[PDB]
Amino acid sequence: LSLHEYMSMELLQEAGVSVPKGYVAKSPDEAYAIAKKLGSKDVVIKAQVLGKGTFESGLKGGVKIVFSPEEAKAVSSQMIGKKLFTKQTGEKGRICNQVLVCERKYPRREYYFAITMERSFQGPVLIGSSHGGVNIEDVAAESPEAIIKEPIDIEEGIKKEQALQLAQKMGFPPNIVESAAENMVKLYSLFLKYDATMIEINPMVEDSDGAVLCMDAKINFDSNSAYRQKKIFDLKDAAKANLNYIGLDGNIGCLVNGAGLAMATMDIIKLHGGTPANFLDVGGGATVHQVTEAFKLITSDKKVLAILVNIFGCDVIAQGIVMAVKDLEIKIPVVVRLQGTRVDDAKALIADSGLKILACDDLDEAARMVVKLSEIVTLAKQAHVDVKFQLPI
Amino acid sequence: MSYTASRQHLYVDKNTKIICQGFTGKQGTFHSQQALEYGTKLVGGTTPGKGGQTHLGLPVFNTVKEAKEQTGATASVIYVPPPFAAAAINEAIEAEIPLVVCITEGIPQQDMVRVKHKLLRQEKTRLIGPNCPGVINPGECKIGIMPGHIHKKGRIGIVSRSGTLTYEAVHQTTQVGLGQSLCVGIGGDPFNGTDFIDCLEIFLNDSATEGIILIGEIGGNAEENAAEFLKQHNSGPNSKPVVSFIAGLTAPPGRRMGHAGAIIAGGKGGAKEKISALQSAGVVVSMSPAQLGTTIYKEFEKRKM
Repeated sequence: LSLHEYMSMELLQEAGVSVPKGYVAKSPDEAYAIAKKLGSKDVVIKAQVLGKGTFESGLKGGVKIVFSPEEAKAVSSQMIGKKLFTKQTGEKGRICNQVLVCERKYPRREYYFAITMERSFQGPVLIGSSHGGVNIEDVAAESPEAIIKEPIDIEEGIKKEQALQLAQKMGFPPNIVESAAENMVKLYSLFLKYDATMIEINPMVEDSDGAVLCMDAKINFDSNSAYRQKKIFDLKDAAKANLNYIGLDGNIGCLVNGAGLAMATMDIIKLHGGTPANFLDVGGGATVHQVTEAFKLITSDKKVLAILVNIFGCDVIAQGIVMAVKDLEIKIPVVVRLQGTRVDDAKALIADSGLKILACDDLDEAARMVVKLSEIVTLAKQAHVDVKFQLPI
Repeated sequence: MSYTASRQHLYVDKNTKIICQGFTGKQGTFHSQQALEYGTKLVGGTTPGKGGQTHLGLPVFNTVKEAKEQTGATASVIYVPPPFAAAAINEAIEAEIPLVVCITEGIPQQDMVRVKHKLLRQEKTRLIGPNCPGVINPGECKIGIMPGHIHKKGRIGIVSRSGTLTYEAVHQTTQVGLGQSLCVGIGGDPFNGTDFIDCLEIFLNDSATEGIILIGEIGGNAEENAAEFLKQHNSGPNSKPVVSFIAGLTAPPGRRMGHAGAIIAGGKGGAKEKISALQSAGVVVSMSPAQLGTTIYKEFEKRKM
């Protein structure tokens, strides 16, 4: 799980970590109200999408500084209810239904601080750098010496001397190294309490008054810990039906069991000239309702022109696909590839029982089929004709 | 000394005796039924509160220590639910079980970091997993959930971070009549007990293993670490051919791909750098997941094997 920026900043507020004062506006009129409550002058508008991209209304950038409540209402007008489009969102984007209207802070010096579980250290690591306010991957490549990592023993917890030493090496002035270390210790407590996989604060900053303050907060949570994180995980229908699903920009459906095989199925589709439309892992214990909801999810996208299902187990799995195809009135080609118990009886099931479903044995064979069938559909749409398939035995 | 001293416990054989932690549960009972029908010496199991009972004609113990003492088991498989599976691993480590295979997926990453802290400070217990299909010696021993129907005792050692994708490779190697010497699924979690290098040390020292198939994916640096290991210990003359496939070149960054360890974050963990590193180490990387059986085949023919 991940929360909106404001949901994060609320968590560090409850932990004593100082955060710029801000309130959430879900409409342009309440952005005016929040801006007036802040002084009706320098006010920051931060879009909350789950930031340096382009909105659908033409406005580029998600964070804007305005100088009047009237301007705060107008800038939030082109944000709330509109979609943002960044490189991480693909051809589509994320909807913005609310903005964070917080106070403007005037920083002296920006640092970078992060707490993450690194596999190279087999535990939590504190990351610090004097090069804050910028992208962290570019400095890791330009000047890796500016990045300082301090591992934390999971049993003994964080030591005050660890956070103090990192703050000095990060370049904090000596008069506020302690308050910077106290913030870092408070963040490690938040890191373990909510089962976060990474807490990134870019930038951690010194106030114009000299105080240490966290301007931005990105928190990623371990979804495996949802059972013991009721507060966090209470804040499309894939999750509703409990299926590992991620929509992509492609046009070829993908229904696979096993996360590795599902990524491999996406790769082999791209290898044969196609574009995968989604990642989906039905995994073990897949009932008939899973594949029906899996099909309903893939076919919920109009751009999907073909569906390749690749399951390694076979008659009972075939009957579940046949049932879902007939109920949803699926008219796009479906190429199935089943390995397991009864391949001969399952291949005769889909073939000798009605619907136009193609069954393949080889993974490359099924990949070429679903790509060629999608291109036929593409050509039929471009030619503005409808094509009906007739399949061999 | 070093935890790498327990690498030898990965190679189960016909003499390996297994107890099932989580014997009474639905998942533990189901796969224990199969391990008996496959021919593996599943000799007991543990379930707190049900010690002394008889499950599938086999003794049920309350703790792992009682099970190991009264059965002489040298291996353990874990089907405990994620809320308690990490404690099940810790119990087996303290019982000094030589090999423990944790099949459970969904264990909190913070729990495994704690388990990793304890595991790395001992020699007796070697951990496979969690979130792994297990280890199988075709025709001798089978610990886990892999379908032994597709395995044939052969010459290729397989180590993979995936489950069903591992089965696809096993089926491909069998369809070309090569077979498998030892298959180890190290799981798809970010903090596990066995990496690629641990299995490569076993494969490169196994006379029955003439070829190796490494199946990886996005996330982490274990593939790059394996590439450096192979370049220093499997180069020049009398080297064993390694054929690999990395999944996730089409994966979007910053998204978890089912597996808890399949993630591209901060510009690290991409599949392109892993393919680039393995190729530079001499590993033949197959671009299609359907050609790993044929790739290791013609890699054997180019050396008259």
